[PDB]
Amino acid sequence: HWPSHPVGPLMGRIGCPVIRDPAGVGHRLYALTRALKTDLHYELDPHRLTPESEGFLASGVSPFELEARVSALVTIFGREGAGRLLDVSLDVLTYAPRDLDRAVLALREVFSAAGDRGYGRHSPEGAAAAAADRGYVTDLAVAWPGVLALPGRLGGADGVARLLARVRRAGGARYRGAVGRRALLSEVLERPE
RNA sequence: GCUAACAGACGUAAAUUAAGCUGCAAAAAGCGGUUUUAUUUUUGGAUGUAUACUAUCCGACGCCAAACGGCGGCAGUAACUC
Ligand SMILES: [Mg+2]
Repeated sequence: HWPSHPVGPLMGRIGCPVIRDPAGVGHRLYALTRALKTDLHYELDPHRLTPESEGFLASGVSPFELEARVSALVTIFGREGAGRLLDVSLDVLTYAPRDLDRAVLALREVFSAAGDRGYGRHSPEGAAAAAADRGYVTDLAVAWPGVLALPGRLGGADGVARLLARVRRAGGARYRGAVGRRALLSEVLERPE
């Protein structure tokens, strides 16, 4: 069902085709490659896939669901940002579009660089601040795919983890520069778990 | 005219974070005050709002004080009596 790169390099990364191989892995891989080819030039070779990519390949996801997922991923993030995000860690495709929308909106609320913890600068320069907030959240997602797993802790504990990082030295603007340069949120999320 | 009226529970409603503006003496940090926001918790009417809700009366429709509730006597006047 996949005359292409051999299964030997792919059986060591994906243990999903042991059970639901026939229509499942081949059609989902073909539809995902076509769904990213119809996007802005994404190849999606299967070698980069990690064993945590049981999602988007498990028996029960339709190819139409993958088509909606990639369309929602290039709708929630800009396709230049979505292409930069998908260059590293394709595990973002595992999330459902509604849950990914919820996590991105919660990240935009807590990490709002425009104003307060509330979504500052509601939509001339308010739209400019809102676009900067979308850029900041997509840059954090490019830097770390694990920030999309915030609702495992809570939608309201993103601020709690951010202050657990915040209490050491100074205020928010220094920390938006600091957290974008180093992954300080991973220890805070592990401390919350 | 809305946290409505009306009907009930009655000795009185507040709990946990977050952001902002801050302030005190001070060798590189602690505790606060105030405004806004988030989660709860905040009985029906009502997740309603004067074309809506409640109360009272008449009980469709058709034709000519809509609050309790009625709406007098005396003794005579019209070419035969009355
Ligand atoms: Mg009236």
